[PDB]
Amino acid sequence: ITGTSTVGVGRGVLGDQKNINTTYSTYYYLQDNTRGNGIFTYDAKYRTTLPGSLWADADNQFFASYDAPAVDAHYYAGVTYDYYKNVHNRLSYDGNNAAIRSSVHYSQGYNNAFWNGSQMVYGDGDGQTFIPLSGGIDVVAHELTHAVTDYTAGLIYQNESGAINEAISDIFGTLVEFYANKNPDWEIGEDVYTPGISGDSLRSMSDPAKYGDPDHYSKRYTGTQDNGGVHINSGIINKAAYLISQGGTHYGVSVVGIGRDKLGKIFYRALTQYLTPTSNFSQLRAAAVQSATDLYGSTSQEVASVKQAFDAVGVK
Ligand SMILES: O=C(O)C[C@H](NC(=O)OCc1ccccc1)C(=O)O
Ligand SMILES: [Ca+2]
Ligand SMILES: [Ca+2]
Ligand SMILES: [Ca+2]
Ligand SMILES: [Ca+2]
Ligand SMILES: [Zn+2]
Repeated sequence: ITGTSTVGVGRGVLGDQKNINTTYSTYYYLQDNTRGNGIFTYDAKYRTTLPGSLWADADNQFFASYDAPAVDAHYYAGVTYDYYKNVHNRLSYDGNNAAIRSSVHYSQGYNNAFWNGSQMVYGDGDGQTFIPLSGGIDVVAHELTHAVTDYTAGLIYQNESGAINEAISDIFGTLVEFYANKNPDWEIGEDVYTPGISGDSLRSMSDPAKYGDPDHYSKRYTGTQDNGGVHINSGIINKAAYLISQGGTHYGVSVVGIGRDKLGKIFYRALTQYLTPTSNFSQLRAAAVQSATDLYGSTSQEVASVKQAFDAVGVK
């Protein structure tokens, strides 16, 4: 809508207070005019019709329990936007400042979040497996990164291409979490997963096997579940990314870590320049190697660590 840009205040899913960019026109709306063509957050009102209604509030204060997932969806979409802009010189997911839209309160007891081709969507969870999923910064960035991938490499959502797609979303979700510096880690979804269990998460990048996911190519899932294991075989690539950044010795192969900024630059370049819709793990290795070469030179430590990391997870 047309209106006046202002700043509201509210509480997120985890009870933290934060300011949010809003728009005033009779009501205060969750519409952030300060980033690209705008960031818009909607209420799906426990239904499955999308997007639902643009979030409207009477007093620009968002402290109701019902407000919390909208606050976080709105705020963390903003943070993710800032990450891609400030760190990668990318303007929104399409690179031309496309409007970012999110709906919360999707369905009832819905233990999921997704990117539907046009917008982000967050369930409230059932209160046992998940609390509202927009409460996790890595979750929000993971979803927005699907949009980025769709508009760039266009990796199809099956088999190894699909698993790369997932890993890219896990990689950048994590890098956004570190960028915001709010209890950052190499785990996925820990902030909103299983409120009755501390210390766990949906996935681990540092040790995927912790939650049943493969950390080596030899252990890859070859069946037909999960579109050929896109959420499973992503562990192989996640582990590789972790190793590139942090270093370590994995199945006897040692890797010198080059840090997360360089990890981000190498993978962002691979994603936006060399990956294709049907790229497999081997092609990803080649793309990451070419990216690191482009950025740091053929004989660099960066290139050598990329190679070591893929070697470590058995990807040639
Ligand atoms: O497969 C899909 O498209 C939906 C799936 N969604 C999903 O797993 O929701 C929970 C969650 C999301 C990100 C990080 C941790 C937990 C996905 O985005 O991969
Ligand atoms: Ca209010
Ligand atoms: Ca964390
Ligand atoms: Ca995390
Ligand atoms: Ca938990
Ligand atoms: Zn995903």
